[PDB]
Amino acid sequence: FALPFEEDEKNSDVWFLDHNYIENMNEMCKKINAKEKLIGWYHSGPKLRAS
Amino acid sequence: PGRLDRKVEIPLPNEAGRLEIFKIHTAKVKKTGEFDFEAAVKMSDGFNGADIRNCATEAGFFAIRDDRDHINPDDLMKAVRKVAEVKKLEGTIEYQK
Amino acid sequence: KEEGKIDEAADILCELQVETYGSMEMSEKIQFILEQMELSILKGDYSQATVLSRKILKKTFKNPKYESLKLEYYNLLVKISLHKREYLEVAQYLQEIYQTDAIKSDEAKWKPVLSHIVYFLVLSPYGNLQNDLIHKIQNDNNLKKLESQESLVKLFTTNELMRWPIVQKTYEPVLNEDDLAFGGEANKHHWEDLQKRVIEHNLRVISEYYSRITLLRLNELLDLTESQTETYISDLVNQGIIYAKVNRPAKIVNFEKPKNSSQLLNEWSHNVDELLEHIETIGHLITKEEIMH
Amino acid sequence: EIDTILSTLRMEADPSLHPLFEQFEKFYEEKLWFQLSESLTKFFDDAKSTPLRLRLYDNFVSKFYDKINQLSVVKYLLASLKDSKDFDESLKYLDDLKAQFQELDSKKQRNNGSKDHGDGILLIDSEIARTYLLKNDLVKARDLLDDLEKTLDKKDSIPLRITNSFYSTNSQYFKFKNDFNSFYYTSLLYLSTLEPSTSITLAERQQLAYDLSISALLGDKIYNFGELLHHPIMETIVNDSNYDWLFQLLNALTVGDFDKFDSLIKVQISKIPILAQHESFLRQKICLMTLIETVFVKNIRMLSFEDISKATHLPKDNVEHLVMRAISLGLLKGSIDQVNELVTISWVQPRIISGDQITKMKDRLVEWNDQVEKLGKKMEARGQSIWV
Amino acid sequence: VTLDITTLTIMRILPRETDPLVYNMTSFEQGEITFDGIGGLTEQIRELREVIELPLKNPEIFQRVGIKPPKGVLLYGPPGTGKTLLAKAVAATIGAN
Amino acid sequence: TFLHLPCTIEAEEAEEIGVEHLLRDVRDQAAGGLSIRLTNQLKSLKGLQSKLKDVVEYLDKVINKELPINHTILGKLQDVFNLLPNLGTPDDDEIDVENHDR
Ligand SMILES: Nc1ncnc2c1ncn2[C@@H]1O[C@H](COP(=O)(O)OP(=O)(O)O)[C@@H](O)[C@H]1O
Ligand SMILES: [Mg+2]
Repeated sequence: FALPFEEDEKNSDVWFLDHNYIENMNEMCKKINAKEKLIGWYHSGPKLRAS
Repeated sequence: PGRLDRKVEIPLPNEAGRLEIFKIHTAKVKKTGEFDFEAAVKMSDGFNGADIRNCATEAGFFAIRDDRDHINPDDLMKAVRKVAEVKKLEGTIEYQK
Repeated sequence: KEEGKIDEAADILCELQVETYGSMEMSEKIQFILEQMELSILKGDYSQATVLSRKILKKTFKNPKYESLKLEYYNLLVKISLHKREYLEVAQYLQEIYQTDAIKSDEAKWKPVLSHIVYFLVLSPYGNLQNDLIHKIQNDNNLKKLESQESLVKLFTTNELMRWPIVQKTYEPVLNEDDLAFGGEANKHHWEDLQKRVIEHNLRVISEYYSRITLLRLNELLDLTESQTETYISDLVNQGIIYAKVNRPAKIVNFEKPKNSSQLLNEWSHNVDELLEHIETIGHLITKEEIMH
Repeated sequence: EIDTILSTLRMEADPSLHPLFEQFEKFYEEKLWFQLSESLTKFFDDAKSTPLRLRLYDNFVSKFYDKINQLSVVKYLLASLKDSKDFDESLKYLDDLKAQFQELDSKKQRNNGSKDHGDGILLIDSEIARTYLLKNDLVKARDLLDDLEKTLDKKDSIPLRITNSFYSTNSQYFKFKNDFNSFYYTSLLYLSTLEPSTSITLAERQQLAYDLSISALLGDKIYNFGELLHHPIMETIVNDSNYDWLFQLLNALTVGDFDKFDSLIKVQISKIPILAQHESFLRQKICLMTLIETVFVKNIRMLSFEDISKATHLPKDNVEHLVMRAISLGLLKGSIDQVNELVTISWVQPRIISGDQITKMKDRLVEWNDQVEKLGKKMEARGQSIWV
Repeated sequence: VTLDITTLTIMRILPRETDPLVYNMTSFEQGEITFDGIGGLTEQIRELREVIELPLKNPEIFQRVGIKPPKGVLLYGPPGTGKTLLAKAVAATIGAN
Repeated sequence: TFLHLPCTIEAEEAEEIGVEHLLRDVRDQAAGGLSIRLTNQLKSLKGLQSKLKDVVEYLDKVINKELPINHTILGKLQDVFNLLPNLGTPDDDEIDVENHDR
């Protein structure tokens, strides 16, 4: 599932990640399947940035 | 042949074999000193070791009637005359094949 | 025992008390059995002695109470297998002594047993399982507290070429000191059996490492003459340790195998796959270093 | 209070060290112990002959040690107790320091609510292990070090300082034992974990550089001679008499060259008695490396013994022995044929990096790049029923 | 085995369910009984040792002769003989399970 | 730094049926007749061709531009050369006996 996320490519030491949202989604997701738990994060590419 | 090949027959405890059987049993339960084992074996002629275990119990019954927790020598005399009649009537000298 | 009637006397004890008991204690009983085994060693009937060992159970020596008789039980067995020049069996018997806590715990007492174990494992012929057992001792840290033992053992543990004259000269004064493997009178002639094992080792190492060799070269590699080389290979084919083809005019000796078309191209099947595997891994490692660096 | 502590050490001290003391009064009074942490660290560079420093550290051990990073208490103390060559004294002080950190930590983890104080305990075990190595109780340190190892692997958030103390200590253990191979690799791990932060001196660089070079020469499986050359450490000191030959020996091995190598070996028998009983080893070693270089550098993988014979300045009998030794050691896998007189190798352990080795790999791919490209046109064109 | 009701696929091992009766007796040792603690069957304990005890220590002698080491003993006799008690006494000597 | 884990993609048998029939193509996850298997040989070789080029180029840019050395890449690619087959060996001769047989 999507997380709220921003980036500014001027300085990549700046980005926005929502701290509320993850907890709430994890709680919901434990109900639907028992498989589901946070095992990483995806990047949408197109390459592997050092950011 | 090749499953059972030898036959070992078990007979009864003997006149001095029956003697030993008393000794194991008296120790196992409670008693106040008994010694009448030389007579008791003659009374108990032809008994299996299962019925020697029953006799101790038999004396055990007599004693708890006199309100004792220990088996008297007198009960053991009483026990063995009782068992003996009962033994002959339901008697078994048999060999199985 | 003092007397000459040791023949007669040996026999008396063994006939009567070999038979079971129903009212004798086990402690008392074992002690006579060791005696009976000792007397069967003195007579030269070791065929007697092997039965007497097993007429008392191995499972009555694994208590601390019969820990004292554990030392004796395994002492007498060594000798029985030692006379029939069967070295694989001696080594295990002695490793039970080492693992005995009194021997293991004291600094001095472990030393004589551990040197015995090493000697017999090295005189044993190289099996498949043999490599694992000598490499147990190798992993031991009390191997490292002797140096005579240390140097001696590592040579054959590892696959490496070590010439027969270097062993003959060097290790004669080192190992003739300890008795009953190289300095007994019946075990002096176990230096001849040191020669067979080193060269047997030499031939197994060479088997991997060569695949075709002349016979003329091989005489230097083992330091044995032409006649001796050919003969010592031919017996190894009968014990089924190697496969070689031996050319009797002093030509060539090939330690390699007849092959099939299929088998040889299985290796090519693997080289091609693995080469490709590398091209895949390389492709994403290059991109990674491209962006980041 | 602190006034006596600082004033006494001035007289004992060299005059050029007088301001430092007074700067320790000054940043106590400001109540700014950020600059104090730097000043103590600096102190032992300028005063490593005199253990004025150890006596100074005692006061600050029992005051700020949660009001300063604990990482910094381990950095200044280490120079003091390493160079202490009374090692009973070293052990005793370190054990009392560990008891203060174990009490402290339980309240202070929630009290600061921003800081940690469990980090410090691991490092003290490392210092304790080093003191035992010098003292020559190598076994006592190693079993301390193994228990410490376990704890570290189960953590992943640990500082870069923690790994630096542990590997340094592990290297000193293999140098006492004289395991050349083991030393080389674990000292490489210290170099990586080096911090711009003061936890090194100028002395230590030059001395690791000496010990690395010596181990390398005498390894049984090393061929990381080119990896050392290119490394900063050994680059800077080659202009001193000790490290002059030492560089040129390392260089002559890298390049397989015998004319420079053998000329050096004569000198070092007389000069150094370490290398006067490894004379036989070093000559076998240069020949061993060169052997792998000559077949491999070619695109033909199978090579007659003769060419090797003039190259390693050995007759044919030793050629085969060199080759056999490599296989044993697990540096090559392959065969020896004295029938066909060939060595046919088929597995190689990684070569040294050098620009020109790169060039030979890049040219080698060219050869077979042509075949893929030309065949890729033939197969495409051909087939008229590719999906018809 | 235990297998899904969703796909009919064996998911996982189900270790076999022990049958209680035989299992109790495997678990604990039923021993010792003493040879001279049994009276009048004393001969019959010994006779069992020759059948069972001899080839177990050494199968080695029976193998020399080439005649098979002998097994299979049928125990018989009127009930209460205590031949199940003798079963224990034989195997008590060997320390057999 | 980041360690490549290879991928092949998988789905349960629950999901998979819906994938197979929704698809309305030839598929690179299934195949038909001989004709499609000629296609596959051209596609598989084309991938090698492109991938080799990246390796050479990487070797160039190390000695030109002077990006830092990696013994992970250079070391793996050292192995490739010893694994390499060559011609004129008894092995290729055993391939030809099998080609006549088939
Ligand atoms: N030889 C003996 N010594 C002591 N007790 C005995 C002896 N023989 C028989 N008994 C007694 O008889 C009881 C019953 O014997 P058990 O082994 O259950 O017999 P069966 O299968 O012949 O019925 C024993 O548990 C024991 O109390
Ligand atoms: Mg029964």
